[PDB]
Amino acid sequence: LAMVDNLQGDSGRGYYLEMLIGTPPQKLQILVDTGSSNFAVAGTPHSYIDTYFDTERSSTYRSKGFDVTVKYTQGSWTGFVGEDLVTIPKGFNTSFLVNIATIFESENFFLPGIKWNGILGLAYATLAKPSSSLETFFDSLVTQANIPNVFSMQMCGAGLPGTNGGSLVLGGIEPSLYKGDIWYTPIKEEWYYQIEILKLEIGGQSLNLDCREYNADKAIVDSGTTLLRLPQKVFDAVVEAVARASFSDGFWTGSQLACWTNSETPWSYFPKISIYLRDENSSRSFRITILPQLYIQPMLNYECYRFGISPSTNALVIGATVMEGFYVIFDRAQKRVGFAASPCAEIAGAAVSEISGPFSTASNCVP
Ligand SMILES: CCC[C@H](O)[C@H](NC[C@@H]1Cc2cccc(c2)CCCCc2cc(cc(N(CCC)S(C)(=O)=O)c2)C(=O)N1)C(=O)NCC(C)C
Repeated sequence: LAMVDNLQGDSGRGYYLEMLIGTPPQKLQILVDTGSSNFAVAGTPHSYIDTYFDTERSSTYRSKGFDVTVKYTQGSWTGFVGEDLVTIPKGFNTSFLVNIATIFESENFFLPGIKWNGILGLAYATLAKPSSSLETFFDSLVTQANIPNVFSMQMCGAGLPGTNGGSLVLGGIEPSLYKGDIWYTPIKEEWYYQIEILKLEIGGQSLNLDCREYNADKAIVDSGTTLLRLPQKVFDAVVEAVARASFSDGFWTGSQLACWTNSETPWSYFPKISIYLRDENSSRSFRITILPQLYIQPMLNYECYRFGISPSTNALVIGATVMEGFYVIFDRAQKRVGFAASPCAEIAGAAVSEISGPFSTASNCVP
């Protein structure tokens, strides 16, 4: 469809989509975020962003009468909850009527180097603010364009933070954006896009951790989270395993980069990490494997990288760094998350991620 390469960005600061808003249309760039389910834009100005949304100059704007605050793991913001007409040049050409928040105060939400100026929440209504009545952007498109309740991403920016992008397909799958077969894990709770992680295998070496700690609170697919966050002590074990292949110092914690003359690639010094996820039938499972290329992030005859895994307190987040390796399908209608190899996820024309299945299975791992 026309929806291919409608995204643009990297894993460092995010992937965004060009949207037209209001009457007449204001050209905004909207971060795509499967970790939240609120659609919001910058209603007043700010320094890292270069364009904002002017509600005065949109006659099709209407205010709903209340403000709302949204707090994320990174930053927060408060905005008027209006609604307005939105048009996505790529794929639709039609105007849609959607709730929208215009942000008039943001704390640590607009970071340096962002090229976007709003956020689009593609998660379930459960996470909407101030409640579940605010109808998500994507829920409106389903109900208004009688498209299927399905979207699918492809992020090809597996290089280094001009930035090549990817595709956001609304209404289903674009089969030129993957190769091979698709493995579907079910959605364990239709709030975040929570899935059931069965195992972690660090370079052939299963983790000693209990299966239950991987889904300690939730294990989610979050296009808004840059990295692969892990529950703290899961991270620790993971860190030791990777370290053992070579505790509590700067690179792992991200306060230092490691730099190599451009010729040497450190990736072979690291191990492939495998996430084993449950297939749609209990008995089976499968694994998505990101190689060192994805988690050793490069941020010219030398290159300077960072360890691309950070520790979380409650949740395990499959951020965009893990999602860049694959084509991700968010099938909300059959409550599943689909994974497949992504052709554009190929540095030097070699595969940077792999997907393999099936496998034999604890009884339940979600507490
Ligand atoms: C799982 C719970 C929610 C999930 O976290 C979800 N993640 C998506 C958010 C969205 C967001 C907001 C502001 C700025 C960004 C994006 C920029 C992306 C790049 C930096 C980044 C972002 C997040 C998160 C990180 N990282 C964690 C550090 C705080 S990191 C460095 O990649 O590991 C970096 C993050 O939380 N993005 C969330 O935060 N909140 C959802 C509720 C409000 C509904």
